[PDB]
Amino acid sequence: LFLLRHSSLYDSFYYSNYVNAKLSLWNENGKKRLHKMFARMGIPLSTAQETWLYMDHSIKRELGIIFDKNLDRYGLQDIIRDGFVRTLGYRGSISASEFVEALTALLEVGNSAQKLTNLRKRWVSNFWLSWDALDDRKVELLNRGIQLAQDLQRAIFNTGVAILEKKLIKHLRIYRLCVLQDGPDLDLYRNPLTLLRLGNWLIECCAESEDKQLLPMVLASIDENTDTYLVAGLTPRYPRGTKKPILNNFSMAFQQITAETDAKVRIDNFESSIIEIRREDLSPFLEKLTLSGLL
Amino acid sequence: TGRGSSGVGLTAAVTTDRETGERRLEAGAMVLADRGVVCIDEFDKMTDVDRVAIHEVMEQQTVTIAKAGIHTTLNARCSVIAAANPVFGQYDVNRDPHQNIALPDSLL
Amino acid sequence: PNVSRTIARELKSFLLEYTDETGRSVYGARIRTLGEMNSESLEVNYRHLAESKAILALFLAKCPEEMLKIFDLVAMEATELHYPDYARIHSEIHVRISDFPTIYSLRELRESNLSSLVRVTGVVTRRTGVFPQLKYVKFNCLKCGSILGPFFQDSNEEIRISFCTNCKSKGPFRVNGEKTVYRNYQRVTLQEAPGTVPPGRLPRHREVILLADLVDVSKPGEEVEVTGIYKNNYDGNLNAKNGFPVFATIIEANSIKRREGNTANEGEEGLDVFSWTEEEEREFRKISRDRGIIDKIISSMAPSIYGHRDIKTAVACSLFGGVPKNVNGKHSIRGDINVLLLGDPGTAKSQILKYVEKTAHRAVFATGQGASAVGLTASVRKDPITKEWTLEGGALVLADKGVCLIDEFDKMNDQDRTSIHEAMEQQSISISKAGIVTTLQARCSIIAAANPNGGRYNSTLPLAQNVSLTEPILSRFDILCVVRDLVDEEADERLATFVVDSHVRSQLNARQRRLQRQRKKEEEISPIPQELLMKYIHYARTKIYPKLHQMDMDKVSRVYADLRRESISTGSFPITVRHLESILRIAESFAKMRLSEFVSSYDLDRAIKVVVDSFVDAQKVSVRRQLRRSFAIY
Amino acid sequence: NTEIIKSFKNFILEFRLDSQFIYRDQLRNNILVKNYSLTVNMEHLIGYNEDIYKKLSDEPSDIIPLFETAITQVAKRISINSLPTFQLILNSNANQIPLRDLDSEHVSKIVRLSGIIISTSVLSSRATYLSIMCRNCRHTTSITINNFNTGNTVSLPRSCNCGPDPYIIIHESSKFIDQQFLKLQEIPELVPVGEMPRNLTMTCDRYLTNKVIPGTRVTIVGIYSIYNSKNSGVAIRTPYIKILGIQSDVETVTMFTEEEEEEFLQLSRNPKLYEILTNSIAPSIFGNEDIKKAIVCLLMGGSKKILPDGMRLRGDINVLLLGDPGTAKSQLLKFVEKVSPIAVYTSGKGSSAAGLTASVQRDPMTREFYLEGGAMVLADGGVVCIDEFDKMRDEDRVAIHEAMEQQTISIAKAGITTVLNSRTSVLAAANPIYGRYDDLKSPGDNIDFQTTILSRFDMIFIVKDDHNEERDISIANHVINIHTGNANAMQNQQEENGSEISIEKMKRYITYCRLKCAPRLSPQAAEKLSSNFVTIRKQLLINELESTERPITIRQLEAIIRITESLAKLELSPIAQERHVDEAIRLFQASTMDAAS
Amino acid sequence: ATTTLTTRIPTPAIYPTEDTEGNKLTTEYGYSTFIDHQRITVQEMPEMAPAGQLPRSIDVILDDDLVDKTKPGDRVNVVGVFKSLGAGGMNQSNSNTLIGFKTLILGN
Amino acid sequence: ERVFQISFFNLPTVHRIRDIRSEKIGSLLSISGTVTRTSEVRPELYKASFTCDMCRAIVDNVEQSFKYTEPTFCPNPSCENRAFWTLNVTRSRFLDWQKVRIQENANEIPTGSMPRTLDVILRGDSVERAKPGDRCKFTGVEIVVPDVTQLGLPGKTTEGLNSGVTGLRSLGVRDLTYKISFLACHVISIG
Ligand SMILES: Nc1ncnc2c1ncn2[C@@H]1O[C@H](COP(=O)(O)OP(=O)(O)OP(=O)(O)O)[C@@H](O)[C@H]1O
Ligand SMILES: Nc1ncnc2c1ncn2[C@@H]1O[C@H](COP(=O)(O)OP(=O)(O)OP(=O)(O)O)[C@@H](O)[C@H]1O
Repeated sequence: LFLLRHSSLYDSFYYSNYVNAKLSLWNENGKKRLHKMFARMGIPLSTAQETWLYMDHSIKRELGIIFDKNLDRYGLQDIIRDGFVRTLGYRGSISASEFVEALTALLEVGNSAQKLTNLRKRWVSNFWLSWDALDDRKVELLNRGIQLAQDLQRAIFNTGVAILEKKLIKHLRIYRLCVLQDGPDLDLYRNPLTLLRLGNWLIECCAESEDKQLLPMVLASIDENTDTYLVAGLTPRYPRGTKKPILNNFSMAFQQITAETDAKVRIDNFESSIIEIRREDLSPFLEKLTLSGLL
Repeated sequence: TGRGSSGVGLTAAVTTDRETGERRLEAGAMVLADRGVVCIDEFDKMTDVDRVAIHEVMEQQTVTIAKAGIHTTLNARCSVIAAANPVFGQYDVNRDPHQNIALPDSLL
Repeated sequence: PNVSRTIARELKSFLLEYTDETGRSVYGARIRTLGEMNSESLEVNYRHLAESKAILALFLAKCPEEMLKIFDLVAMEATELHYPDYARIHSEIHVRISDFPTIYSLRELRESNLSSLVRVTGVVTRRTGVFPQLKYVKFNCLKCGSILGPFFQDSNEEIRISFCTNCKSKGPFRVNGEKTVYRNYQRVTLQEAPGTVPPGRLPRHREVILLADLVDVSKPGEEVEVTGIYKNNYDGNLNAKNGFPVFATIIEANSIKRREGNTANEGEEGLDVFSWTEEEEREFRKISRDRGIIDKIISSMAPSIYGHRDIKTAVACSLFGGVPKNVNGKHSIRGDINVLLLGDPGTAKSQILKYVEKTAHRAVFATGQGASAVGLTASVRKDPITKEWTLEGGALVLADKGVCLIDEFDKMNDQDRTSIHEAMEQQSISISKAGIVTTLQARCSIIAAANPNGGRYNSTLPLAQNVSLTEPILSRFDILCVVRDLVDEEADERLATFVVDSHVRSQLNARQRRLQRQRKKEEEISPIPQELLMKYIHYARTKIYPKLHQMDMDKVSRVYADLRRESISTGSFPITVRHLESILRIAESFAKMRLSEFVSSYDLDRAIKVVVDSFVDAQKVSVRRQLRRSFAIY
Repeated sequence: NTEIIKSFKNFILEFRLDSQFIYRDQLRNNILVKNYSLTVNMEHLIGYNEDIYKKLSDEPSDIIPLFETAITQVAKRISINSLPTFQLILNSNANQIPLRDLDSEHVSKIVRLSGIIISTSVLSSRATYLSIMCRNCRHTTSITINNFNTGNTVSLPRSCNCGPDPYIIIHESSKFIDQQFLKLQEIPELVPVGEMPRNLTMTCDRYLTNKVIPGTRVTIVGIYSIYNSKNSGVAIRTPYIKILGIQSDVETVTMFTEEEEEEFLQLSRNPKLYEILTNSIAPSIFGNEDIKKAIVCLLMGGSKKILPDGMRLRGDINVLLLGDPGTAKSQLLKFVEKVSPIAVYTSGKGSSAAGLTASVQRDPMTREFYLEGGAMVLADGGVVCIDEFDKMRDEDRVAIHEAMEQQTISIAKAGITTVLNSRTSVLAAANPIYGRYDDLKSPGDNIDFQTTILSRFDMIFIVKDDHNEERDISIANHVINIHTGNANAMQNQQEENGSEISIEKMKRYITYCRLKCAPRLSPQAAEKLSSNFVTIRKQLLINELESTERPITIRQLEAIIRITESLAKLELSPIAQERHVDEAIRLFQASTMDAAS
Repeated sequence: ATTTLTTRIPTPAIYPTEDTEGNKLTTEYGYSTFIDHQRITVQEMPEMAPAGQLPRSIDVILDDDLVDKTKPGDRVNVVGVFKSLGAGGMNQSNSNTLIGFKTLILGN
Repeated sequence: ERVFQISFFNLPTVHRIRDIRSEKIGSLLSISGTVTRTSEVRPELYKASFTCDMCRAIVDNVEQSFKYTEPTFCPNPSCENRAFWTLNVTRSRFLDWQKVRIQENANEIPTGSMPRTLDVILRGDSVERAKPGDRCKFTGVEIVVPDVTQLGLPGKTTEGLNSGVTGLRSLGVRDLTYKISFLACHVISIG
């Protein structure tokens, strides 16, 4: 449960259900089950600057004396962690768990072939305002990413719950395929750093038991012309039990399809886990992939 | 401003008990009008109850009232200035010049 | 004494060890769930009300309240094993009592009734607000210790003394200011509601003193009923009448329920129980994943009317409704859907509006005359002597999701119609006559049952010739459902054989056996009866919010506009920017009943093929040509 | 106890972030220009201040002013006697429980409210430093009464060796503080089921009073203590708020910072303001270019001349919108309400038009007749908005005839006859006689008898219904993007950050640009409009001889000069020009033709 | 409360009888001196008060030298001392929300 | 559990309301008339067991008369008497009543001469049996009623001119006036 010392035990309620998305649900039991463990205290307006800053140490102790009796009985050990922290003398305590979270989102937002140039000049520029974030001189821009981060997850969870309830994940034979053909707010999927997080939420919806077919997914989305389709692959995950050597099989196959016909395929993006495709090529993409078993 | 509540020339017996045992006929609007001028607007856009008051103060210089108290003839030297508008737009020439507002001829 | 200590032990097991109706642990379900909301309430089940009453009725009427104070401290330890640590969180529970066998009203209160459980009705008149109550009197001596513990003060009796257990002098007991918790206290005076009353006479007055977690549950103006006790505490000082050996009554209430309707039941619909957890919610999902539901549901709504389809579909759509959806710093969007019925004097239009009034959760039935323009919306009732010009609502501000009626009060049509067609246009309307300039919120729904001057086809000439209304107030609605029949042999018996069988529809096992008789009598064709059907509506309006797609919406733009062109080139009354906002709305009302948040393709064509035919069929003789148009739309 | 005092005098002379030494660097700046006030800031005050508030939560009503005695003892260190005591102002922001949890766990804790303030009382006085005389024994003392439990924190005792209660209040050596009893009202949007809103009461101190006008959004932070008035059952008391600090939004008396006006001057040099606002004002309105320009000039206005004689001109404009239902004259009017500095919305049924302007009633104390209420006196400087000018015939016309054209009312009811000031600006949106027939007959039948209201307003739009087959499909393409998908909320946020202007930026610069510059038109324009009118009247004059009557008279000719003065307030130029004025008539020349057809 | 400056010990008395003798006290009223007492409320000059409020008012106690000089409706200009009187907080007990400091002007 | 009353009925002679002065005190006189403006149903006492909490408050005192808020006779032990009282709700039976006004019939009114009236207390099972609006008869015991001027907040005509003689009782000097009123026992409505 993150960014707590910065703020929001309120929007913890979403990403407490992320943690219950690691258990057995995404909404159903938890929206009852959370109401044993949370609204025990109504969460204030003024002393909540003091109660979930200071005397939540009475309650972190209380969770510390709640989850010790949720330890031999629940045994879900994704919560207690050793971690690390720093302080500045004043200006609040800021650990490094939440701190990497602000750097990701602030890298995202904070701003023929004529659109990709004006798209590529953006990401270099907004990179630059994150590099100078390591002084004391950035204070009132530090919280800017913080308040940015706790809506982006609320943005990304707004559509993740949609594509679940659409039920367009199909286990064909090997993987599962999902094509986000069109929804709302498609603009936040050009920059690929959000996509691994969307997969990071999506690899954990299928992180139940699943005692056969531990294979990650391949998604699809499009915002711009000529169906650019920044398709990507994920990694399978372990529920804290890596014994088997599971790195990736796709880049071996990514050499294959790129070697076939060169009919508007691109590997110009840097990381090999992301390529591009054409609209009329994604359907013969998978037919080349459902038979080429290279794992 | 010619807003025609009852009080344009009267008292309406407002005393406010004047510290427990004093009743006063408080001057509405004629103690200011004395040896001066007034002006009021919108004659036809009024009720009936002001028109009976402007009858008395024109035929007679004084008002005299006994509401819940004392009959008193207090004097007043007033001079009104009027302002009204015709009713049916620009209909003055194609009809009679008289009755063109048709407020009572008690005032005309 | 001490034997009541065993009594608390003896009842506790007598409560939780048993659950009626084939187990599934009912009393264990109420407790853990109203823990999860943290709201301090419990009930008494009806079938074991009486078996919990039979050996406890002689310990009800003998003492009703001290039995309850010892009844309460066992319910702490009832849940304490289940949920611990309800001590740092408000440390307090107190029980409530469900329905009770008693009919009587305010006219019948004797001296035999007092200090006992009573049930009575009425109408809530003008009330006060919320104050804090002391409730725990820390007494303060001057010389000795000024802390005597937080006491147990009474009701309005002002319990005090001169001197005890410190000294015997006249050093008065005073106050100080730490660690005295406060409950609230809201005195509603009550008038007898002029319903079941031998008429032609006056109302009668009482007093109700509410308690802590029962504050502002009712509103100033509905009808209610209370389940209080009958405490008669006063010193004997009274000042409207002279001093006498006389006492005054005070009803301290224990619970409260709302406006009830169709008082004919025997073992159900007396409490808004509304708890859908293990068996009900598991059931409500599997009733929602079927492939003919919205075809089955709208056939199952009006149980006793064999009429044509579309009027049932629209009146299904009206109480379901879409979304009062939010927007940024810009104009809001109407989240209401308002229908209008045009009919003949003699079809069943006056009954479907009656039937929906019961099946809705809240309603009002302002009909006919007396609908004054100030009377529907808010009014300003004048002050008493030391009071202020306050604001008292009328119909609409009560009815958030209900019903009015405007048919043809021809004289009083020009009076109030300038107050209801600005309730939809300038939605959430309020006003500032001679008082404060505020604006309340009222997202109300309108239905109506207008009546043409004579017959239904008073002309081949169009609707502006038929009704006496003009265009703009008519244009706020979504659809003008119109009826018709001249002569039909087979259709008439389909009513005539249908209607005569309805007139043929004129102890623990026996209370159950009457219910199965009451269940079978509605189940001649078994069209999913009203025992469960209304119960999922209330959370079909307060728990689910739909959303839309983009790729299927633009296919109807030409279907709108080319139908906008034929209706503008040939028109009686026109469609505008208004109607299309209803096109997308009554679409998503249907998909709201799949409980699914999405919009499909299967519904938009269904929603279109409701509107277009129901618009075009009201035109003229020249309707047979337009039916050759609409199958191209289909 | 004491010594808390030593924990804070040794705390506010050194709290800083990294080498700025802030609280001495503002108290020094605040003892100079006389204000005598503080604020507090962030977390460690919170970090250890809860460790002080874990001994201040028990009674944050008596040891809140134990702060107050401290900072005077650091004040005299920055002097070297005329030294007053100080006051405190706070800050905290997590959320706003509106009016729900108000008796259980919220007696004497710090609360935060969001409300709309409606009613101010007249000022008063309570003391804070007194001098006390025993009667026949002549003791002299002095007691200070700082914070409260309303009156009677402590009393005056019997000990001076003279008689009982011998104590009297001289007025020779005394100080005083003022209280308000202004009333607060719930913001009418947060708890809808079927209810009516409630109300509370509060007081304040002098160096934060008179900071609010009625009709604003506000937020407030303070205590929830309890008094007991003896002018109802058991001994029950009442609730009230003791406020501390209003960290409000803007006033909505022209003092502000400088970086606000820097961007404004950086925007006002780019000469694209007139066309860029029409897209950026109403992000939810398909076009309507002639109407949209009439609204931006209505919001700012012209001027006011008190020219060296007795009379005056009326510097304002007042528009009308009449037309068919379904042409967005309604929902456009809610849009001007939030963007205005001061706006009311009484748009329905007149609301007892005699009680629109004034009300008098009997009084609970002293049984008196004083002035209380009005819709106009609340709405000065800004804009009202009403509708339904067909089915009000009772008093709505007789109430606006005086209220408009001179803006100087005087009530002649049973008490006073006072000419209170008014500088209002009206707006209306009616219906004609079901729309189409007034556009398919002789052009009469608009108002039932009289046109005398119509001569009093200048600008009149008459919209209609076309059937152009390409403009509807775009509209049918428009509103589905704005209904669901909310994709234009992502589109207009994308053209916001370099090209368009959001709502909270438009409000702040209108009050700045109105309250600074004062235009005047150039005498080169005097030949221009004079040559314009003589054929405009003649175009009317050629129409009357064809037996076509109705209306144009000379108020409009002195209304165009306010219209051309309006965009001079927009450009903030102290003159007016010819490309200025030719576009102005281009709005009104367009509305002269529809006055005929 | 008329000496305008010094808050002396008041004499809560109307008229004494029987000074320290056995003589029935007689009072000479020709050599007893009198003075008058008149309060008047003053509104605000309603042009220079900016548009955010109704007119307010305070009051003034004057003496004989300029009584009957003040017709209601005169642009008057007074000057005097500012003065409080009355016991606020002790003359009744518990004294919650009651101002006890009346604004007065004892002027000339 | 046993509480009774005595209900006579059917005396021969029926009077009117204008014939009730001198011999009619403590008598039995049937009275006709019509009834208007009822009131509600409150309880009475007739017997209490209140006593002071000095030592023991279990003294069932006497004399629940028209000023009965002071049980102060014969305390239990040698304790402090008339120091308090505690009117419990747990042991003293009550009886329920209502106060109504009557009016003279229409076939007897001589002229339109402001037709006078009087009031009547009905106290047994007679409660809610006089429906307002009928020509009605009554039982007949006449009764006077004072006001004792209790501890409440207060203590044209020369009324109480009789009562100026009624000064100087052992409690405070005042004027206890009187007014003729009516107590009933049994209603009937022939008509
Ligand atoms: N199709 C039908 N099925 C069953 N009952 C019907 C039908 N049509 C009419 N009735 C009966 O006729 C009775 C007469 O009421 P009806 O509905 O005709 O009033 P109405 O004509 O609708 O009144 P209004 O014109 O005021 O709406 C109703 O009680 C209803 O039971
Ligand atoms: N020109 C336009 N541009 C954008 N939206 C419009 C336009 N005209 C109407 N609308 C839409 O119409 C919707 C509902 O407005 P509504 O139907 O209440 O107008 P109306 O009040 O009926 O018009 P009128 O005031 O003439 O009766 C609003 O959501 C608004 O967006």
